[PDB]
Amino acid sequence: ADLGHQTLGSNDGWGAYSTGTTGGSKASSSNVYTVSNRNQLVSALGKETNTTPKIIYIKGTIDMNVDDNLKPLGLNDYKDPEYDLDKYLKAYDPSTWGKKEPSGTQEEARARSQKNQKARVMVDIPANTTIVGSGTNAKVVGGNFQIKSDNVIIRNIEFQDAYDYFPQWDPTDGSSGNWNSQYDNITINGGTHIWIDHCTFNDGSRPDSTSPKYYGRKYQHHDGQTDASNGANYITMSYNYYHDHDKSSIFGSSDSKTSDDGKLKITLHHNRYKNIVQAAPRVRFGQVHVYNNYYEGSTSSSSYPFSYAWGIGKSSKIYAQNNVIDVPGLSAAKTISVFSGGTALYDSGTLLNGTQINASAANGLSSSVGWTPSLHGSIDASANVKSNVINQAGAGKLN
Ligand SMILES: O=C(O)[C@H]1O[C@H](O[C@@H]2[C@H](O)[C@@H](O)[C@@H](O[C@@H]3[C@H](O)[C@@H](O)[C@@H](O)O[C@@H]3C(=O)O)O[C@@H]2C(=O)O)[C@H](O)[C@@H](O)[C@H]1O
Ligand SMILES: [Ca+2]
Ligand SMILES: [Ca+2]
Ligand SMILES: [Ca+2]
Repeated sequence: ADLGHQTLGSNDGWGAYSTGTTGGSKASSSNVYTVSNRNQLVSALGKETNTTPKIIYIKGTIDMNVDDNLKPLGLNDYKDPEYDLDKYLKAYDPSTWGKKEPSGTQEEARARSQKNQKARVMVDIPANTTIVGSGTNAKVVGGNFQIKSDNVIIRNIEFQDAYDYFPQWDPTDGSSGNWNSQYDNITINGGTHIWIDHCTFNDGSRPDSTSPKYYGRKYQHHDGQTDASNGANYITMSYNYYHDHDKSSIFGSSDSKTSDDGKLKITLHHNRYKNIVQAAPRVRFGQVHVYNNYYEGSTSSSSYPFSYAWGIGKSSKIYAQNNVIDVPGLSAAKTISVFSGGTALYDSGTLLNGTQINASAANGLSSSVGWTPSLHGSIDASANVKSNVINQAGAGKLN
């Protein structure tokens, strides 16, 4: 079968659980689309009621920041009449505003502006849908696919630059504050039975090295690459190439969201993370199988410096096997970041700079996460992960 009609293998990660992930493989003839612009993509997807099995082939580049006539849209097109970046910056400067939450005219105008862009860039994927790239050059630019539904396959697409014209300032996000933006390449918001395979995720033409710092903090226009939230469950992400991006994959969006416990069952395998800063993945609560992934970067990089690979967040249950991390000078301990509530990590065969390490022991974590994955394909020897992943991960490696 071609990529449009292929289903997730019956053993291929958490996505294969129960009813499995078949996406739109069973689509009848009038439910197979080929789309080459935003108008065509939106028409094909339809609304949440569009639950028939459907296949969507993406041909070439789909820019999501466009109007109904496909004319490109920018900051000034989206901007609320009351919003002004200079006045936003002056309103909320820590020096005069302090550390209280931005409120009042400029923040309300920014929030309205942000909703104006969201209306164009964010698109919901309905149940029983396969979206695949035709050829080696299928691209989604500026777009945020949201999956709240069940049974969705996304393959062979390069997602670039999910860009927010209206980052919000948070003075109490960390000790010196942070700017936060809204758009991921893919947001799994309570979505279930999902396969993301052979995709590429990057910051396109506008990497973070092109944004200034305001209040000493990067004016961050991006958010996640593949995020999973609000009871998202039964997901396989395989052979994807994540590169040149800050916060990659946050699974579980809140320590308060205790309903995520027993959910966020996600398998990550054969993914490449090159020049990714953090959250690869960052996990709260979930039983996440992480195997045969390759991580490569530099702590001294001026564009996207490596901070950590795995985020051991509150009640996380990461099961890691034969992953390979190549970050010069990095200690075994610093491969991961442990957050409050995170006490356990299973990792075997972890290679750091060619040397076998124990990331869990190096961080005083428990070695048991209370589960062992039964749904997985063949496990590569760590010795072969770098070659296999570089050669195979990402869009355009199949077509
Ligand atoms: O699903 C989301 O995108 C999620 O994003 C925010 O949260 C994440 C993370 O869950 C938060 O803990 C927070 O991260 C911390 C710092 O802000 C960040 O600079 C870095 O140091 O990591 C910290 C951490 O891992 O805890 O912010 C994250 C982010 O900016 O994406 C939203 O707060 C959350 O509501 C949700 O949208
Ligand atoms: Ca943040
Ligand atoms: Ca975020
Ligand atoms: Ca997000």
